[PDB]
Amino acid sequence: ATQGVFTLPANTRFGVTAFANSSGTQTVNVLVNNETAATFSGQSTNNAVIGTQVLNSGSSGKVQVQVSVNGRPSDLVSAQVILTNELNFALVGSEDGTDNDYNDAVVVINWPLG
Amino acid sequence: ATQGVFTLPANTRFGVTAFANSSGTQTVNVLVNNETAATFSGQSTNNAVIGTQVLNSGSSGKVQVQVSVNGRPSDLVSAQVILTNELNFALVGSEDGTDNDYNDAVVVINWPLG
Amino acid sequence: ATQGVFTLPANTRFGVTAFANSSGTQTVNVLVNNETAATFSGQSTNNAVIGTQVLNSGSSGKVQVQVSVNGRPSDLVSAQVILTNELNFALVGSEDGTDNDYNDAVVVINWPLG
Amino acid sequence: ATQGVFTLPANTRFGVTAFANSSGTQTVNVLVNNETAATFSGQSTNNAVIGTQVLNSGSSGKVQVQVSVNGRPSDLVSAQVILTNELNFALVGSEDGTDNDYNDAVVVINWPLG
Amino acid sequence: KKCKLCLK
Ligand SMILES: *C(=O)C[C@@H]1O[C@@H](C)[C@@H](O)[C@@H](O)[C@@H]1O
Ligand SMILES: [Ca+2]
Ligand SMILES: [Ca+2]
Ligand SMILES: [Ca+2]
Ligand SMILES: [Ca+2]
Ligand SMILES: [Ca+2]
Ligand SMILES: [Ca+2]
Ligand SMILES: [Ca+2]
Ligand SMILES: [Ca+2]
Repeated sequence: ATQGVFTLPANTRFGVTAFANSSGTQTVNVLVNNETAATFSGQSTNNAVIGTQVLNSGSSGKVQVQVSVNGRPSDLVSAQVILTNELNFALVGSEDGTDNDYNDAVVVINWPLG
Repeated sequence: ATQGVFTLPANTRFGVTAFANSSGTQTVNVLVNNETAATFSGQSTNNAVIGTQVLNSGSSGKVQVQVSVNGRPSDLVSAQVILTNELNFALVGSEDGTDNDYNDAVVVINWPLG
Repeated sequence: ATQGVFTLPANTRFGVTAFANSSGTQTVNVLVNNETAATFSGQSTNNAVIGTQVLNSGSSGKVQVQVSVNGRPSDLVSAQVILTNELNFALVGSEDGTDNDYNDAVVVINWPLG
Repeated sequence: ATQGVFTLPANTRFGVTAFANSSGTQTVNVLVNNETAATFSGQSTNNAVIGTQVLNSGSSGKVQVQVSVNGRPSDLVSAQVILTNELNFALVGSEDGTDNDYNDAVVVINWPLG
Repeated sequence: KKCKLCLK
């Protein structure tokens, strides 16, 4: 099934933050309304923040995360969770190899902000 | 019910990251085996990453998140999510006032690392 | 000249606080004895406190502030000022662009504490 | 000499941030145009931010800081520092007792913002 | 509360 694609409320600010747990350099693309809105890159085996940014969900509210390692697309796992019917998390894990830990690039989208 | 308390696998490295979305200055304390192991603080209404750190769950694996604003404890919401039976997220939201957006301090714990 | 490096009295607790005034996401690293001791990330054009922390100057007393935006080191300006021969401020300004306002990330270190 | 009084450029946004280092609760008053514009209060012996605020210097540009503990005004020390002829710091320390560490309430004013 | 001008 499709992973890393989330429908947010339209015209809503959201934060997006990426961590890296791999010896491969992670490339994280965040698309809004099918256009790349942010790109993070970095390498860490110690969960370092390779990028964080505030974006707007736009007229469609469609947010997509894509992870690649030197041109190789990472397999993604994702889910959305809502706490007390107000606080939202859009969570993405990614796997760039065969060890099946899916932490090579971790992406956390959260909203609302402010 | 108790919130912000998570049992991790013992002696496992985990990441903890705090985001702020409030006019009040947030103070986030992370306890491992009931002992304060990390403290983050900051003031932002734009989801600033006021702290991120790698900790060890120790022999007990007990991790607790506490949030306070100028001495007053915030109300907490929490849950744990596991993707593809391997990737763990421990999520915490907090409310310091009356609007009930529960984003005033947002804490994300993730494991395993590396 | 070298900027952003301060020799503090050895084994002394100090506060460090970072403000953001830029459309770019600011990453502030505080190194003690050449090892990263605190990291703050965030984006704000309204002087948000993207992080505050209490650290120890260690046996070397060497404290360094680094600022980078999108992986590019900002240009730093710094100085130390002492009030009534007791109260110490270490101040850091940084520029990530072409406007030369040098407030894109502002770091204030103060000691003694308690 | 008068302390804690600074003449800013008129109608200019500035940040004001207060830290506490005393067993007595600190009360920080920020006056603009000889009128109270912000009031912070908190207690900490660990440099906690008891308040941070963005204000406007008004038509006169006159900003004044007052500090009191249990109704007793603290003795103030202050100075202004300007880096690369652009970045401004107005620094205030205060002493509420006898040890003369002058960190009991520390107030940092910085401008320009944005 | 507001008079005072208590702010965060
Ligand atoms: C205090 O003002 C309450 C507070 O700050 C607002 C800016 C908003 O973030 C709100 O959720 C928070 O509780
Ligand atoms: Ca992997
Ligand atoms: Ca990995
Ligand atoms: Ca709230
Ligand atoms: Ca909020
Ligand atoms: Ca600038
Ligand atoms: Ca700026
Ligand atoms: Ca004192
Ligand atoms: Ca003191």
